[PDB]
Amino acid sequence: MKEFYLTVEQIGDSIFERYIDSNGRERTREVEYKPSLFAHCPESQATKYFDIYGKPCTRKLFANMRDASQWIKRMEDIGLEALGMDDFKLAYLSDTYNYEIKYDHTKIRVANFDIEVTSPDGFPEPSQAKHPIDAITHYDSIDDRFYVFDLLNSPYGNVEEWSIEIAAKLQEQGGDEVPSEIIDKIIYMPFDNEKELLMEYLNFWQQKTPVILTGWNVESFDIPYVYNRIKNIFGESTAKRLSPHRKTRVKVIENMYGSREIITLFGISVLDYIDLYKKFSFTNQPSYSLDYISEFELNVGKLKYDGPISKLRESNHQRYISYNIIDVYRVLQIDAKRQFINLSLDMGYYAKIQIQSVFSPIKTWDAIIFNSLKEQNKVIPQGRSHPVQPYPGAFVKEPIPNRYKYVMSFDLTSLYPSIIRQVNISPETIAGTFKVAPLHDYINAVAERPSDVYSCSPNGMMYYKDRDGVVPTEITKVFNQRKEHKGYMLAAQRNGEIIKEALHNPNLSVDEPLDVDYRFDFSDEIKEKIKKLSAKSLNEMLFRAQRTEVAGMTAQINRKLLINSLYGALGNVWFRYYDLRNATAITTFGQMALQWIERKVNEYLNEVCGTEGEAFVLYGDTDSIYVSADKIIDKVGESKFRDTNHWVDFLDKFARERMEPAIDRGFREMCEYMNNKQHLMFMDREAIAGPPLGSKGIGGFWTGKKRYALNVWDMEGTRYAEPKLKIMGLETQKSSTPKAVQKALKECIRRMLQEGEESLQEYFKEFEKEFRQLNYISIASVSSANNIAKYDVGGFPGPKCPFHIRGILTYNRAIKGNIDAPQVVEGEKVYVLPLREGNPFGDKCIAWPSGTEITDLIKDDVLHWMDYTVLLEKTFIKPLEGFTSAAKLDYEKKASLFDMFDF
Ligand SMILES: Nc1nc2c(ncn2[C@@H]2O[C@H](COP(=O)(O)O)[C@@H](O)[C@H]2O)c(=O)[nH]1
Repeated sequence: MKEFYLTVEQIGDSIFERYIDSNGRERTREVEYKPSLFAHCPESQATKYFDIYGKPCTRKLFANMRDASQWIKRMEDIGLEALGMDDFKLAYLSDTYNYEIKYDHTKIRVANFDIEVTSPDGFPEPSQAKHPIDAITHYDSIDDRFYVFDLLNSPYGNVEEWSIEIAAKLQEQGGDEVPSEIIDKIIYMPFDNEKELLMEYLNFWQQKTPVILTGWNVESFDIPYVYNRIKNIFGESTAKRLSPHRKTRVKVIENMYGSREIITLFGISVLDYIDLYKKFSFTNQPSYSLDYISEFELNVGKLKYDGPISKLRESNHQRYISYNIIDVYRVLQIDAKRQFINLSLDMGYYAKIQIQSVFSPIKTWDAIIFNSLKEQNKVIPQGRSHPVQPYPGAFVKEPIPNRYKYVMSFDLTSLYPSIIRQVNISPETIAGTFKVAPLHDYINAVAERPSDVYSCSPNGMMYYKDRDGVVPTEITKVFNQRKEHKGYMLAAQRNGEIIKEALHNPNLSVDEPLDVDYRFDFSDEIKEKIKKLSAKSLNEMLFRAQRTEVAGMTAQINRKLLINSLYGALGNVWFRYYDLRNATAITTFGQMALQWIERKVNEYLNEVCGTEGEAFVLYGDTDSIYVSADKIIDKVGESKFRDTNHWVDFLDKFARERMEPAIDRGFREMCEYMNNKQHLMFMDREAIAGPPLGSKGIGGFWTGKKRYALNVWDMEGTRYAEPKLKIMGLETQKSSTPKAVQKALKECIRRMLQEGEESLQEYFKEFEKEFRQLNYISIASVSSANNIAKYDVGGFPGPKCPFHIRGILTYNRAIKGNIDAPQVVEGEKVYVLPLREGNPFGDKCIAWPSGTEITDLIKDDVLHWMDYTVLLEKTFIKPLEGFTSAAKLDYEKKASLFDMFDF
């Protein structure tokens, strides 16, 4: 096995790298890199090494690493361009792993942890670590074990040990429900005092120094804390030991925040899972609380409990510890069905960057490219700083607030990267410039066609249609690769079927599984020798096909990500290959392509229906368009259908048959008009929506930009049993709306889209009546005290006070007769409730810690003085009104003269 690295780091004039050797052993190296740089030489040179612009370069070998840093500084000062990879780590890696990679993973020490601390006020400061760490869970990927560090004695109450068996019991058995398979994994360890707890943990670390490091919110909390705490009581001199190279760097951040430090641990690759998820989930979420995610992601949730989180140890150490183990597991479980860490491995291993650098598109891509060129003796530019310049972005049509029964949408595949490829946009393919007319004129083909030999953008640009641009040819490769791997992933799957089937008519003695590539399909030759196999040789044979199917796809996905992040790096100033023009070129082209096809579509359609100027294109956003089908349907009469579904196929066919070919054919025009290099602008149908047929429902309706809801039957061809609801921007998600109301509005909406006014009305009446009898929490509002709590503290209020913060002060004011039981409110997430007129608390609203009940000393008073109507209105009716207005509907039946009569 050809080795591979784990981590790299530059300290002084040397590279420090933990890597696995030939026979899988974690070793440490200190190499004094002799980095080489470049400078432009006069034409009359015997050289290879030419930049992306052709100009010749000569190599400059440095001997000593900081010499090169000096050198660079120098050239710049003079005015001379200094070329090459200014980042040496990356230089090293290419230079040392000059081959495709092949990494293991079972040989990579991913440590996953979560620490816990107790505090009167729910949150301690990672910055100063005043409070003792009381619990630490550390799952080790290599050992596949959970190490638990438990603090028996604390000034916040000493406690009893913990029971593995009680942890095992069911909910009703006063048990914690920790899953069996995990139970014999746990390695509990209790401790008297903190000094020992830490001490030991420290030793555990140096003994099993981690490579990747995860957790949930580990980076912003867990890590900074562990770090400081130890520093505080044992001195930084020793805290540094967390670095396998004992080098460390603190760094402060800001915002409303201010002193939010982050410690970079030299030697290890922190990869907070909250980010890891944020970036690759492909699913936009409203909150990132570990509960909510593990709930949607895995259905289960978080260990439920009584009382505030600052009490749980003091009030139920058994569960306190149990919950830690649960948490760490959650993540483990998520990474299993999502493979995020692995993916990270793959990605970084491809590009040859520090793993964490995965988070940065800039670093990632810069590397790739550098490598590509590197093997063709070309030289990369040099990072030039540029000013931030507010260029145009995606196009979003302003919709007409109304109801739209039948609707269907289409998607531009990949867009930005496709555009790049179509126009052949590159820093070194820039041909010229041209007199540019108002964009509007271009999307109408009114403006006169620019260059007769250049690929252009509507902003005035023109690029050569000859030389293949560094960037487009680069993307292309990746885009080819995904096609390649998606291919494999699919082969080992349908090949996986072949094995699963021949296992029912198993065994024909004692044999050997075979040397077969699993990436491609089988061949009758091997399809036969297979029937002849045993349940021992097969099965094992299956594992191999099952594992290559996982690999192939984990690689395929990798590509998908690259492609998406690319525009984001071009649009970024630190990008070595940045250029505002290229940037504005892309975005404006997109901007046009859309409204151009918008025109084309309306054009085509109202001609096919024999109508005039009717605009079907209802809305558009970035890469998608939403057409109105209302007309088409009425044309062939609603009654001519005998089945909700029956229509869907019709629209579907119409799309793929009439529409799509028209679209592409009308898109070709544009390609010639701008006279680009290839066609690449493809759009395919995707959603199809409308009310159930017979149902007096409305299908969909829009409130405004990015604010709409639709009843969907078909999506990208795959049909639905029950209609699904694509809700967008309409606050059924906004974490601020009461959990009760969120389900309530969702229903109203469904009742609108599928049933119609009549249905909606009766519901409104129901939840309205029952509203009063519900649990307060579910109907309370939620916001976060952005700690601007300071900004006011006149002990009392003081103008410009947001309603939010208004209630907080009135809480703390009345909290005065504390008893310690009232959990102090500290700069983070709250509840808030109305409060009728003349209430004895003063002010006219209260708020308290999220996820906590309210201290009985006042709780009942509060409830008594709740302003239900005010509540109802601001939280439920107002957002509701918004919807009804747009859809021309009424949620309250007005006077029918037939009232007063008894039918
Ligand atoms: N081709 C190329 N090599 C670079 C660049 N910056 C640094 N290098 C160094 O050039 C040397 C290798 O060239 P090769 O061995 O492939 O002919 C290595 O020391 C490599 O790290 C760059 O922009 N292009």
